Amino acid sequence: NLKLGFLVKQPEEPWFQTEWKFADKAGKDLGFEVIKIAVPDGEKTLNAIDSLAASGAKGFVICTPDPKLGSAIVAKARGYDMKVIAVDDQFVNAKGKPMDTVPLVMMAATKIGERQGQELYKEMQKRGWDVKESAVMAITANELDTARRRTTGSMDALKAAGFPEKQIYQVPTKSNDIPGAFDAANSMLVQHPEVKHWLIVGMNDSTVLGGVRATEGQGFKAADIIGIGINGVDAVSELSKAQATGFYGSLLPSPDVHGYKSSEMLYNWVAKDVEPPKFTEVTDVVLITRDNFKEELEKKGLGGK
Ligand SMILES: O[C@@H]1[C@@H](O)[C@@H](O)CO[C@H]1O
Repeated sequence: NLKLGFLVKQPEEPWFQTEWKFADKAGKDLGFEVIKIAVPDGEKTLNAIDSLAASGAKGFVICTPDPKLGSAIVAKARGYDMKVIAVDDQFVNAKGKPMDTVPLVMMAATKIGERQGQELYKEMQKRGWDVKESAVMAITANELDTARRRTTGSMDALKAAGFPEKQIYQVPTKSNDIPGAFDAANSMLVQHPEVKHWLIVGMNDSTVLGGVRATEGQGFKAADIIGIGINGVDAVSELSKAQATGFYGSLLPSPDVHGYKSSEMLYNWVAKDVEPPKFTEVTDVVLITRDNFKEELEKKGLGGK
């Protein structure tokens, strides 16, 4: 009967696959169908709205490939009498200011990046690294606010704990994936032969994974690297390997809550003109490592090694 879309920029990430799964659960519970579409670029984004219109959908949840497409997405949706909810990446206008009137569901990005920095520091302490030969590699995607809030929160936490500001090195990545992060990390590694141990800061698991893979290629053993990702579900293949690596763990937020809650809220809005809150910040987070990832995922209903 009722058709609602769930559009995501990166279907290759377990993070979005999970949102899709829980959106389906919400459809089952409330009685609506979820049209799952990948929107990796702006063109596909706009064409997908047209497809949704053709299928008769009344609204959609979207994680845009580009926050700057916000105006256009809103324009096309108003044109088809569709309600829109943003999940994870906030829409911004042309000047980069947030489109506050579009309901948003997202993680507490600043708080989670601060936790990442706290946990990096703690593990560094446990390994007893001499600060003098250690450094932080921050792989940033500053044009994406949610990404920026995580890496800045993480760097601020490290500086608050006493990590030397001058030994915090930032390098921008061209893509939010392993290859982009790899490339960025490699260029930074060869510039710092004096560093014997590295803390890798990145907004999500893929970003940290690319950083870790680059350190391996420059001869660092796992004991000299500490990378803590963000997303959790995206690090299960790494945490499942026989051997420990420089990727120590990941902060697991709630993609399950994001998929179900944004879908539910869309539904209520469409079916009963029940207006969603403008901002829903989910604060859940748990650190998953090789030692507790299975238990923790099972514990969250994301069952499977
Ligand atoms: O791209 C990231 C995704 O990996 C997840 O962390 C949610 O926020 C998005 O910006």
